[PDB]
Amino acid sequence: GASSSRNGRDSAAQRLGVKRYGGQVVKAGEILVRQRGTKFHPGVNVGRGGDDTLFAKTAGAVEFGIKRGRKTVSIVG
Amino acid sequence: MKSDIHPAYEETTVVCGCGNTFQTRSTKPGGRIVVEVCSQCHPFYTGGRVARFEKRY
Amino acid sequence: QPRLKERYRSEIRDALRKQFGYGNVMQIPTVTKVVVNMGVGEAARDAKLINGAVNDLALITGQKPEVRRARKSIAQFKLREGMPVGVRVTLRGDRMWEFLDRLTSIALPRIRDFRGLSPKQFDGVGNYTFGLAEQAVFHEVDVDKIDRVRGMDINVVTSAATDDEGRALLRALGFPFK
Amino acid sequence: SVSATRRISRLRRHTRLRKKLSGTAERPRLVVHRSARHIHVQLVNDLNGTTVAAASSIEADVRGVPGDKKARSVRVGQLIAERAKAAGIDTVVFDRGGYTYGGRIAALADAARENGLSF
Amino acid sequence: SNQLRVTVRTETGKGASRRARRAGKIPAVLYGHGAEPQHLELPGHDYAAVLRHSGTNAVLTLDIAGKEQLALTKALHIHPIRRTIQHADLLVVRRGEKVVVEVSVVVEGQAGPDTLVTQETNSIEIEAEALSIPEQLTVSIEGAEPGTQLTAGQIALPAGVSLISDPDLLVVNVVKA
Amino acid sequence: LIPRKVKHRKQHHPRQRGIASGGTTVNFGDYGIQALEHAYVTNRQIESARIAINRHIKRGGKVWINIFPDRPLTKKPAETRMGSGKGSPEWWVANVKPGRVLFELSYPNEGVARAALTRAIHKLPIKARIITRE
RNA sequence: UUACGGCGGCCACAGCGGCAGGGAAACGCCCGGUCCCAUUCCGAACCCGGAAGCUAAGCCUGCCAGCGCCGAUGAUACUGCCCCUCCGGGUGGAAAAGUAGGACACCGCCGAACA
RNA sequence: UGCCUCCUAAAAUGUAACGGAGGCGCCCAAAGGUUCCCUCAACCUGGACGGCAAUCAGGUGGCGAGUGUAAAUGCACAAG
RNA sequence: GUUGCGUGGUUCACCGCGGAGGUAGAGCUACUGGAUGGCCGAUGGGUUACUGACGUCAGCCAAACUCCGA
Ligand SMILES: [Mg+2]
Ligand SMILES: [Mg+2]
Ligand SMILES: [Mg+2]
Ligand SMILES: [Mg+2]
Ligand SMILES: [Mg+2]
Ligand SMILES: [Mg+2]
Ligand SMILES: [Mg+2]
Ligand SMILES: [Mg+2]
Ligand SMILES: [Mg+2]
Ligand SMILES: [Mg+2]
Ligand SMILES: [Mg+2]
Ligand SMILES: [Mg+2]
Ligand SMILES: [Mg+2]
Ligand SMILES: [Mg+2]
Ligand SMILES: [Mg+2]
Ligand SMILES: [Mg+2]
Ligand SMILES: [Mg+2]
Ligand SMILES: [Mg+2]
Ligand SMILES: [Mg+2]
Ligand SMILES: [Mg+2]
Ligand SMILES: [Mg+2]
Ligand SMILES: [Zn+2]
Repeated sequence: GASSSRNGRDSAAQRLGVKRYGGQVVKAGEILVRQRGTKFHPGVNVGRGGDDTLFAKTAGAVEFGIKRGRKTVSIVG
Repeated sequence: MKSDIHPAYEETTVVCGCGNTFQTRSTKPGGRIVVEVCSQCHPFYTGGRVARFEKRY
Repeated sequence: QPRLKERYRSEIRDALRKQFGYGNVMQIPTVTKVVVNMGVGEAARDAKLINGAVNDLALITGQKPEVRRARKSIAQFKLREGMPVGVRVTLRGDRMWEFLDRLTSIALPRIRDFRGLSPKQFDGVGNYTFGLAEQAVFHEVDVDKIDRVRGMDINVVTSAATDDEGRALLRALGFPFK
Repeated sequence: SVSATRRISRLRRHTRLRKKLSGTAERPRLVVHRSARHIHVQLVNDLNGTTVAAASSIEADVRGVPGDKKARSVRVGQLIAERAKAAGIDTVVFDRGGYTYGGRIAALADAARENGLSF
Repeated sequence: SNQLRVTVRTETGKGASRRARRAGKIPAVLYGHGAEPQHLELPGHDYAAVLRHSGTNAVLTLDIAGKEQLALTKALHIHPIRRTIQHADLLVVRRGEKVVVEVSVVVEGQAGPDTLVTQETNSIEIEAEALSIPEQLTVSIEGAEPGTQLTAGQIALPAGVSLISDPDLLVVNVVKA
Repeated sequence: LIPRKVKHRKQHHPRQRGIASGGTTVNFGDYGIQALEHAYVTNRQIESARIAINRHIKRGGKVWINIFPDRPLTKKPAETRMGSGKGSPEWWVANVKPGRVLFELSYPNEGVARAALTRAIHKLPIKARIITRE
């Protein structure tokens, strides 16, 4: 048998994606969209983070929107 | 950068052998540049086999 | 006051309005910059241009030039990125008019067997470029105290819109053409 | 053109520092607009886009100040210092407008710190 | 010339367009000079005959519940396997408007030598007014030598008709062998 | 027929479901063969149906093939257990959905061109028919 | 209220291009490099001091669908759930492309002219 | 045989096979922090040696270049 | 899964409202590749029946292509 296990390996899935959706009350510090890069950008009361994690700075409701093409994540305080 | 990096560029009297002269600014040490050909004493600024037979014969 | 600039605003400035029908006086062309470079490609090998190409354009043009580095690496020329290959000086203002004067008066008729610069050497816009072959054209360098010979090409950038509009400007300044 | 290059190259420097400096209702933004003859200034409050106070050199008070263009920059710096304290403003962020900090804009800001504003 | 009797659709959707086709009807819309579009049924077998003959442009005289209205045939939708008309688009014309219409192009002639007459399109888009003076545009190839390609120019277009496709559409090409 | 490069050498099987949406009409020629059912049409089957249309008209005409076999299939070695890898590519398949026009033809005579396209339906692993430009 | 100068909201229905017109204050080019400051070289730019020249360009206004952009209604593809041997059908959603068309943006605050 | 990226993976997350592709066991004292400034590749025209492509000047160019290193997500507002 | 003690509708279903997506489909002069027939033709080969780059006009395809998009 031809030992064609030349490619039999994978990394671990990193559980990315959006974690708190729109119209959802968050606390101060809650991680909203964990992601690679800035697929989503920080808006009002949202910080980016070290590995582009987009947490929360102030409690409130989460709403998504557009700001010159780049789509943003903001929190109404 | 416009302070004691650039060489000396002082005014310099230029003359020619024809007699033309003017006065500008150059890097020549001394100020006594002397040319032997200028833009007024140089050319281009101021401008058959059958015929050779009878010159022989 | 350089003698070619006050000659520019005396008859060259008015003779362009008869020859080309400009409505407004801000449309009259004027040379903006004169750019002089060596382009020493024999510095990827042996890397010696310090007294070579920097300390002679300082004597010819008037100020110290810019040691230009390479952009991409080319192996057929043995050229690697970030290696000095060109030496550029840019002339503006009063040192520009004192260079276009000193070129046409005492320098440019010292090309060996000179018969004129080609008037087809405009780039479709009105900017002129020609080349030289040695350093001894200019009297500010002495041939006894130099290294190997090297040449330069000279740009003359003008505000003109088309070729014959820019050809008429440099004709009145003192460039020969054939 | 030299005029079309200077307009695009200064509203690109102004949008660069606009990413990190907004100005709010309790801390407005002292925008400058420096030209060859005059300088303008206005506090903008970028939450509704509403100027709360403004000053310039096109008005007759600054026009009679003796001296050079730096000397007419100190007078317009003193005006908006006492036109912001007449509206409940004692701290602002400063906005270069895209220009380089120095000379006339620096003389405007040094005249607004000695007359009440606290940046 | 083309008398045609339509009716206004009761319910408009996926399930009702299938019930219309089993009853011998063709669903279509009638949108025009800025007015609101009508949603109407076609009688089926009669509509398939007033464009099998009389060309495919075929200015129709509709009868929308008594009211009279003229309309062109803009675009059909043919099923790829049944090859039957599914849906038509009709636009109205008020007795002369510079509409855009693609029209047939035929080839008339026989080439003499070893010549293969190849064609790249069977249609060019010409503009004209209402009831259609234009028809298929004959291109009389006289039997030329196989080196002369016939462009969208050198066309025998009638009067009152402009050619607005492009003046470089290769319509007839002749080559060797 | 074979491509000169493919980006991915070992691909999945192209899925045989759905009526075709492109290439459903005769575009270049006057007569054409329209498919009616799903099949993989290999490059041997096209080159056999090409030389049955050419060698029935024997001169003149023009034959279009607006179908290209660019999708590879794979094959294990002969006497092999399941699962030591995926096999090397053997065939070259053009996915043919119902409604797709396979071959096209321009010819002056009607009965010769129609009896030449029938001799290519018998070389293809589908049920087909001959359709005209209206 | 305006062939005005800023600052934003918005990010092509707004951009790109073509064609005409515009200078009261302003905006601009422009005139100079003594002064803080400046160029991997250059008062070109950045900066400062100016007001001899000009609307040529930027800018502003009017008009153009040309290249782009936006885009239904209808119909088909696809599909949740049921009935079905498949083919297909009932009910509930519904594109992409294309066509009719839209469109040379619209809105808020401050200053200057008018008022 | 552990870690990292894609697809399979059925539009959240997760998901197997001796399924389809590749990388890692580093490098950087600046390639880190900050402040300020800049816009590229490709192509067109002109230019001494100079060539398809060194350096120069001018057009056109909204991201096709670039990112220490694999791919994905990003990045021209720049993270270049 | 069962059972003791707590907690008490927090679970689940449907209708309404606010949300992120890149599958099916489709598209490709919107990118990376594959690719059929025309037209023009850089080079290459023997003045040019052979080669057909880059463009351009019609028709196409893709798990590791996406301007789109249920
Ligand atoms: Mg993974
Ligand atoms: Mg880190
Ligand atoms: Mg398709
Ligand atoms: Mg004025
Ligand atoms: Mg100056
Ligand atoms: Mg004008
Ligand atoms: Mg719809
Ligand atoms: Mg659409
Ligand atoms: Mg998933
Ligand atoms: Mg899923
Ligand atoms: Mg390995
Ligand atoms: Mg650093
Ligand atoms: Mg950087
Ligand atoms: Mg338990
Ligand atoms: Mg919903
Ligand atoms: Mg949704
Ligand atoms: Mg994907
Ligand atoms: Mg698909
Ligand atoms: Mg392609
Ligand atoms: Mg081709
Ligand atoms: Mg896909
Ligand atoms: Zn002389």
